[PDB]
Amino acid sequence: YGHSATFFEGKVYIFGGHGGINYQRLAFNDLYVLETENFEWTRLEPKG
Amino acid sequence: RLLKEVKYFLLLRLEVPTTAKDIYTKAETYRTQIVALDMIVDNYNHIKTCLLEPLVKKKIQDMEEEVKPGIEEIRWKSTNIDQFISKSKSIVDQLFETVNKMKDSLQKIHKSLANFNVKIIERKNRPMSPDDYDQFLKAIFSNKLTIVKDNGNQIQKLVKEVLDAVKADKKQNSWKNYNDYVNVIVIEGISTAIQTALLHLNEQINPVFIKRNDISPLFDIRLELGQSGIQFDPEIGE
Repeated sequence: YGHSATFFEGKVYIFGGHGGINYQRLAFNDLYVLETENFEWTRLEPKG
Repeated sequence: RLLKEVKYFLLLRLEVPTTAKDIYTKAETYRTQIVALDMIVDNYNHIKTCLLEPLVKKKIQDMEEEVKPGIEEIRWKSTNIDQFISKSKSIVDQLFETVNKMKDSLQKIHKSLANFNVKIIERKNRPMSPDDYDQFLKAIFSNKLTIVKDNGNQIQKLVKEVLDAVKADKKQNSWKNYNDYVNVIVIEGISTAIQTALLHLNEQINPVFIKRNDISPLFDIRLELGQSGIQFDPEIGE
């Protein structure tokens, strides 16, 4: 919950936090991309 | 019923069965072995249903995989129950212990969580003042906050006693899963503990409850005359 979703030309990007698998609760370091044309979920890890 | 039938025939003497003597001599040994057996059997049942398990499958499985023969083995023709029993018992204890040690920690947490919430604020008979209630409640807040920490220190120590109990690595995905599960109970418990006292304010603060009861005011307001506007110590504002 309490996350963020930025839209770009043909791709949605979500960076937002306060969440986790099972019972765990924490903020997210990670940015998850999706391609709206098919709705495929690809996690993208920056070199920076 | 056969085992009882043989004993009453010997009591009346008259006659006795052929080759049922061998069943009646060992009879006593069966009635120790059945009780002894039981012992373990029970423990298994109450072991199966105790889990919620997706943490520590291997152990439980190993007991299933360990038991999975025997049952196969079981033939009253030849009883080597004495051992089996005991090897199980050295491993059913150890497991039965780890289960309880963990469970014991959770119940103690729940009990600790209930004990610390009590009644955030208390009200002292007649009215005093805004700063005087701040002064009064500072002493109670300091005592209530410490009781939570002390309870929190116990809970934190009880989590370590689950690792020493189970003997599983912090790195393994199972114990992490549970380590999150425990914090959530403490989160929810904190949620309720925080709510209960916020509701205790809601009863004292809401006008429709205090009106229906003969409950006094609680805060004081001083009013000073000002030229540029009406001056109150509380100002009657944010």
